[PDB]
Amino acid sequence: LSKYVDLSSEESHRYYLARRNGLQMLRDRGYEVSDEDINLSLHDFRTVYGERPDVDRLRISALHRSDSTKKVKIVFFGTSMVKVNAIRSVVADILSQETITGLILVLQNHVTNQALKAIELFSFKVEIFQITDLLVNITKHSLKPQHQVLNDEEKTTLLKKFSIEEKQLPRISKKDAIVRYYGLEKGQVVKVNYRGELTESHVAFRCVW
Amino acid sequence: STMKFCRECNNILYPKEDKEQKILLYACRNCDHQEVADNSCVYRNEVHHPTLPRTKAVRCSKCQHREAVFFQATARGEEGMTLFFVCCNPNCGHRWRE
Amino acid sequence: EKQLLSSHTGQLILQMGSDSLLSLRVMLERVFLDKATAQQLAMYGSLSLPPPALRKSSKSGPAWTVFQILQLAFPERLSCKGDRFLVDGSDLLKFDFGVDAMGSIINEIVTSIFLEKGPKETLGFFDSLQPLLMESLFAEGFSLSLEDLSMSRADMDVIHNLIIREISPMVSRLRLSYRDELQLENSIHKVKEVAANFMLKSYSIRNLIDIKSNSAITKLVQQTGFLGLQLSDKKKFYTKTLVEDMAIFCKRKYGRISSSGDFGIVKGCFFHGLDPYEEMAHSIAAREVIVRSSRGLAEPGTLFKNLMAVLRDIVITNDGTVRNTCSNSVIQFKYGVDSERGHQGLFEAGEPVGVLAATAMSNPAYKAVLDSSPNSNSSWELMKEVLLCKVNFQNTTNDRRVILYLNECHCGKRFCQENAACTVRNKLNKVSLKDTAVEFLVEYRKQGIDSCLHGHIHLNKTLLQDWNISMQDIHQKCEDVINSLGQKKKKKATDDFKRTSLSVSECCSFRDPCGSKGSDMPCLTFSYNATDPDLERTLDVLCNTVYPVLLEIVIKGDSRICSANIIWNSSDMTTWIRNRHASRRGEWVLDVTVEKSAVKQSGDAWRVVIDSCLSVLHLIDTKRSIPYSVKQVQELLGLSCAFEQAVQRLSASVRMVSKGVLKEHIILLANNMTCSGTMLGFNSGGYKALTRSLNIKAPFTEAT
Amino acid sequence: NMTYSARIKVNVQVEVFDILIGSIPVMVKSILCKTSEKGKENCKKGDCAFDQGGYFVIKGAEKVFIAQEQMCTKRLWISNSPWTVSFRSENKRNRFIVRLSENEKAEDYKRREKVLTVYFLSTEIPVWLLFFALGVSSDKEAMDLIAFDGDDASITNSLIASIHVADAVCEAFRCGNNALTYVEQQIKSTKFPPAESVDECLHLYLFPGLQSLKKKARFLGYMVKCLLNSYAGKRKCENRDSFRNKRIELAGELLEREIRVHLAHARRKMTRAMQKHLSGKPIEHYLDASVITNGLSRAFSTGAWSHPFRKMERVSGVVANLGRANPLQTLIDLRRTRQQVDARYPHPSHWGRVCFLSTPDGENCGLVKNMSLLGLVSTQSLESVVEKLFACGMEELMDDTCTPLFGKHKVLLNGDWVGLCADSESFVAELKSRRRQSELPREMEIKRDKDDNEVRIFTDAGRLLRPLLVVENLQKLKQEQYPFDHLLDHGILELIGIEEEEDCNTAWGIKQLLKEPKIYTHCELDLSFLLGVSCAVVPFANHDHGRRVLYQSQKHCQQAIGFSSTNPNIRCDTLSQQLFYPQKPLFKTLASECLKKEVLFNGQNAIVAVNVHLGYNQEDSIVMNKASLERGMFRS
Amino acid sequence: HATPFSTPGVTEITEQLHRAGFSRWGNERVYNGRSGEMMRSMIFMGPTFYQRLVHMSEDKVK
DNA sequence: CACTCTACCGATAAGCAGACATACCTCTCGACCCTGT
RNA sequence: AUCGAGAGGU
Ligand SMILES: [Zn+2]
Repeated sequence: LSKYVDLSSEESHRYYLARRNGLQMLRDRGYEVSDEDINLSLHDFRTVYGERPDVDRLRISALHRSDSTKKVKIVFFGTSMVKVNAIRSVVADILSQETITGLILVLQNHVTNQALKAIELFSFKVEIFQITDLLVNITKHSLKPQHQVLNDEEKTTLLKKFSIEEKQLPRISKKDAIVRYYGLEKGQVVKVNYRGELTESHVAFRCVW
Repeated sequence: STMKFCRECNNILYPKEDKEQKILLYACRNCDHQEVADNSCVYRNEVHHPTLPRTKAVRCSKCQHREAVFFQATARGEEGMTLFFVCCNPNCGHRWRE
Repeated sequence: EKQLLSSHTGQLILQMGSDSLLSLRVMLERVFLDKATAQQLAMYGSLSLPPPALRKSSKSGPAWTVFQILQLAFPERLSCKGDRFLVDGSDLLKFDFGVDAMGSIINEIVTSIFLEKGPKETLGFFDSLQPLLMESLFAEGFSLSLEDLSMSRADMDVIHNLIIREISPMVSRLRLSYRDELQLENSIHKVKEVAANFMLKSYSIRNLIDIKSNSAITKLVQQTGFLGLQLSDKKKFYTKTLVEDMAIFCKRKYGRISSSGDFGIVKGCFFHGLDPYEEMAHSIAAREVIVRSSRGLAEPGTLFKNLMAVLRDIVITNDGTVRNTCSNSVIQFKYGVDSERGHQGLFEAGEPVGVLAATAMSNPAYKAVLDSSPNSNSSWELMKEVLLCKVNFQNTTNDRRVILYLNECHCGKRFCQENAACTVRNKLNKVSLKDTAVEFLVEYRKQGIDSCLHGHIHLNKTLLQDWNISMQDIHQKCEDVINSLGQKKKKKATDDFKRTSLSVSECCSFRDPCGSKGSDMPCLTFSYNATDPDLERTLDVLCNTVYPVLLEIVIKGDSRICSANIIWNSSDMTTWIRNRHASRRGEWVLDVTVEKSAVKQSGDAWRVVIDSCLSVLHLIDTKRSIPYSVKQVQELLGLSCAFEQAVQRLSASVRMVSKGVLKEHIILLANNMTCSGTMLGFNSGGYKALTRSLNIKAPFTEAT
Repeated sequence: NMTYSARIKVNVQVEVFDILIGSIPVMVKSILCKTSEKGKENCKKGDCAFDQGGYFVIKGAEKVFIAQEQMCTKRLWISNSPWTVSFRSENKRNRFIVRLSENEKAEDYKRREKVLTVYFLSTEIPVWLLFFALGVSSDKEAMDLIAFDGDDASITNSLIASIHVADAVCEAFRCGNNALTYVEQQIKSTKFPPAESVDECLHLYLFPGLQSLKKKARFLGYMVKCLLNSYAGKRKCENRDSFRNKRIELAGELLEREIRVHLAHARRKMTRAMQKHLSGKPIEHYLDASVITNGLSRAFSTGAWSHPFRKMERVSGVVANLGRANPLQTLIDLRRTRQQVDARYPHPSHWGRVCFLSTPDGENCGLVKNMSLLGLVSTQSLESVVEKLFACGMEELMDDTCTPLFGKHKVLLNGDWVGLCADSESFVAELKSRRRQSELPREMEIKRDKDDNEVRIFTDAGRLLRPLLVVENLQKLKQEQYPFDHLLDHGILELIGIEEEEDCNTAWGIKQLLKEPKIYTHCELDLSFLLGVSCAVVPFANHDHGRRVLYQSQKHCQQAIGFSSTNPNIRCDTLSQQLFYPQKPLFKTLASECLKKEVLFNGQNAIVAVNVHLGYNQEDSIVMNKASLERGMFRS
Repeated sequence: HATPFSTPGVTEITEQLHRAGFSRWGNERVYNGRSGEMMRSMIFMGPTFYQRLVHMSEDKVK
């Protein structure tokens, strides 16, 4: 069983896995991206890009189904430690380019709290990720129970049966995986259903708070 | 390391490289004597230096012990990555490979 | 009449007594009774016995049986239907006989009687059955004589031969690993079961001692023959010198033969004479038990205090949901399972459960630690670990440690999976220059050019790892990195250290004439700045350091890790599938660990591990490699996965220590953990975070 | 309600240019006592046949000394963690520690090698500097005095280099008096200078046992060779726990010490007061007796004796009220030993000396231990044996540093090299032969350590010893009644201490010995004597669980009610309890048979029939005839 | 003699009882007191040395 | 469009002292010092 | 009456 250790740069495999997981995350987000683009494999990416990765080709885009201004994106701009000026420059580029400005801005390394203060300068929300936090996808795990989120007409029918507000419902913090992987603003219960075969119908309506 | 003493005063000899003669000499700091024996001024020191895997299905002679240490290594006779089973030596001392 | 149903184990707390079970067994051994004897027992019954079982025979006339006595002891009308016994109006139909199933059968009987009619009927049944059974035995008598503790010299020689056969692996126990120790424990358990089967042939020991209980078997075998092992290396209460340089010298001074493997293989028993060395070892073991027991009684008290200072305000309201007294917060939506099964439990609206769960969680721990059980020690420790986890933690050993599963081979070739397991280690070990060094030399070279330094480091031929002269390559890149970094102050002579180079030409042998070794594989790293020997000496001591230490990257390795070992585990504990295996195959699962590179934020113990292994596609991304901890699944997956990993581990530990099921209490505790925004234990900082997040104004609790 | 005391009077002689100093308490049955006096004056004058002595009456309360166990101070203690060898001694001035270490104070970082330095009078002096100061002449000589024989190449070349660099620090360590002065400067520039010339301090506080300086140096040699051999791994660090490295201090050193503390207070008061008179009467006015008296008493009462090492702290656990509940509680209260604080566990040196089975259970588990039946502690032998040793061949350690020490083995008495001997095996033999012909002290222990080439002879106080039968004399003397002394003398028995024992090959019993006579040198008198007084009498003690026999020998034996006192009128204790009709057991242990004392067993023989009786006997309850309890049994 | 490390053997203990006249293994036939009928199980009976503790019941009750 | 130079926020260790002996309950046996009128 | 210490059954 001679392991065909990839003599290609590990950065290439890292970038491929990160882009694949990001495209699947956006597919889960309910955005229209061509499934043929998601179907790209490691060998295809190696044939197109080679074995040495390039930080010049980073364009990813998406669109909403029924909205008029909702289009989030991913740019792997980070390859070394950067400043607030770099994020400001890329934001100005996408601001003078088009209106889809709201996007994910992943970073290859640790983030600074000054950037977290600077995201408020942009009139939209972003999601600082890592280049290693997108190397192994979630929701494709044999231990993750499927999470379903309701809309504010049948979830609103929780005051009918329970007659309880979201504060007394079991909380979830907006820093875990399945809360920062789908996109959840306060005011929607995550009707967790336990598909663990040992777990019975322990639905808890664990909402975000 | 090598240890030498002044013939005249039985004192520690310090190494000194003569740039003129391009040869190493040993001279005592305390008094006045020098010479060379082997030109081997050494900083000699003995730099100080595990069974992680184990098998459960290797065939034994008679009792089915199924105990051995399996690990991938390269043999000196045939180059290449090959499983090297460290047998428990039930009836033979030679290590067998798969 | 109301606390019969236990909120801890779920079954009746009125368990069976020793005399009761003994009397019932010696009464069921004789199915038919006499006339006067049968009449004298019924007297203590409740109603008369009109119909006799055996009307007429050859020599006996009216003869009754124990079944009708149990019937007249039973209530008036009842219908158990427990797949083994049928009753219809105080009329028992069949009653099975076994070795220990009678207790479970009568327990099912009394539970059915309680759930059918009520508690008063069960109390009357017990009050009518106890004196009857006490009287039954009293006539018969039970006692143990010296014949019951028969040695059976033939079986004794058989046991001695088994001991001689089993003492051979004793030499390789305390040296290789703990897996051989577990195999030794299994073999000792097998020999103990054999001795118990050879011992329970008597009439009184089989009726007085339990069979399914392991503690009873141990306490019976240890007092008749083949005293168990009493010197182990797992206990940290005593010092290792006592078994490294004391027992061997004692056995060599006192015994004739060497017998180095005579530590817990004592042949004497309690019925026969005990050697003075055996008595010494037994007293050492008894002292270890006593100190462990005292700690087991001392520390879990503080643990119970800590977990009780927080679970005193969890009470369900009239709405059916679990509410809190402060800020009217909700913990759970309903106390009680809502599965396909339905039972009218004793849990009501205005009943406190947080205190109940606190006591029901402090009880199993107490037992596990009061006894000196090493099997229960590991189980107790895991529970203790889950009870001390904190919101803020730094570089703990558990978080860095990560399990590492694999993917089954498509080919299915024998050992293909194992081939993969050994291979992946090779990309996660950390071999370093040091390991490979064996000597250190410095010679003087004759003579612009001026370079008189040839380390000849002399690494051993460990070409099994296969590292190439590519050692030179990592040394070159490391010295280039060190020289390029100019922000550090007071650095070594990097401008002159660039002359290091490795060359193996089978002709560099210039060692001293003493020894006549003539080895190979030299190392010619040299750095020159001047000619005086003092500068050469001091420079050498500084740079020597970077090589054997820093050159970890040289062979077969990644840094940011210590090593990788393969551990076999049962897959049924982490996942439940429809095509699960027997969990007995020799499948090996790796356990990486991280080397103070967990200094990274929160836990990147994972982030570090997924990064190193990026050149192996055998790693499966479903049924993920989960970190063996509680707080790292909070960052890897959502809060639901942490909840699941907590409840499963608590349930497994409770099932290992005790038998009662407390799934509802475990779920309640795991939900009580998820209130302040992060999974927090029951400690001082956790209580402060709880009082700050939920706005608890209770200075009295913190003052106590 | 008064202290049986005794007045201590000294002759003082104040001259300007037999007073009473205090009262020590006496121990019943001691030489001072009037009850030991002569022949029994009167059984009737109160005495109970049962009572034996060993207690002090302090203010109407009998009190006893639990012996305390302390570390030997007569041997070099190598410690592995900081790599130090030490010559601990009691006078603080005397302690000298040579300690290897990666020193970052003046030397380089961890890349450098470790170096050997000493610690004397709160100073940091290199070793080679010292050797020179004590008279070593050349570096070669010194190396011989630290004759690491082994070649562990890595360690030696490091120590050598580092040592030589710490020496050059001083301008002329090798030649002249500069090394000595270096030392002098250092000792004087310390926080509390001795203020005594270096040359007297080298003789005075550095190795007081030895006389010459050169000799003192050779000893610095042995002291380093050990730290070195240990680092190389040939010899092993000392275990605090093993008894061979411990001494038991009974009621002599504990009384000596508290008086020393107190005598001092008095001398200080006297002087202060005398000053007032001297500036600008009977001697008695000046010295206050109360000081010793009151002080000793306060200690006995409040039970806070002085700390052995720290000088202003009070240890507790030295005195304890004797318990008179049964006759045996008293016997086991006078044989207890303690270790103030792997120490909570048995050890293999506690064999024959302390009991492996019994111990308190509770906080003091393990720490308080009980002596064995046949164990005798030793007392300082006043006679000095050096001369005698010389008679058997032993040659003086040569003063000159130069001499070779070709093959002699060192002989060390109570920790001081006193001689060199040639064929150790022969020497030890002759010495032993003398011990057994009664020409040398009985309690002297001769140990020949083949590995380190030394004979160590000890004759100090505190060493636990026990008797043991010897083989050849057993063969032809017994054959061709005995008081103990006659036996010890003609050498058919002997007292062998813990270290010497390690050398001995002792057979477990007479039968075992008989099977193979040649291989065994000594034979134990009886395996039952390895336990305490309260454990060696239990029938089938090795047939029960360890916890069970521990409980029975610690609490059930003390709480047993029988046999309280022969004269019961002269005693007014708070509770006493006496059996109406006490009985002896039917079975005979050897130990009871020898001791010939009957208060050992407190109880009555009861015919038991294990059985179940109507369920009143379940779960450890006891059911008893109401007519044996009325015909008199168990009435108190 | 029952000295702690040189106890009489079990074979010796039991070949004494036999010579005495009691059953080799130490048990004896017992007839029930209340009824007079022989009882089926032989009972083990012998003389043991018991002790009384100082912790009496009367002081405890309060 | 490159350079240097010190004011300011982090992360760092890094050193500094403390702090702790589950709980119900029983019994007995001793408890501050120097100086002036 | 108070305090502290020691020895205990759980
Ligand atoms: Zn010289």
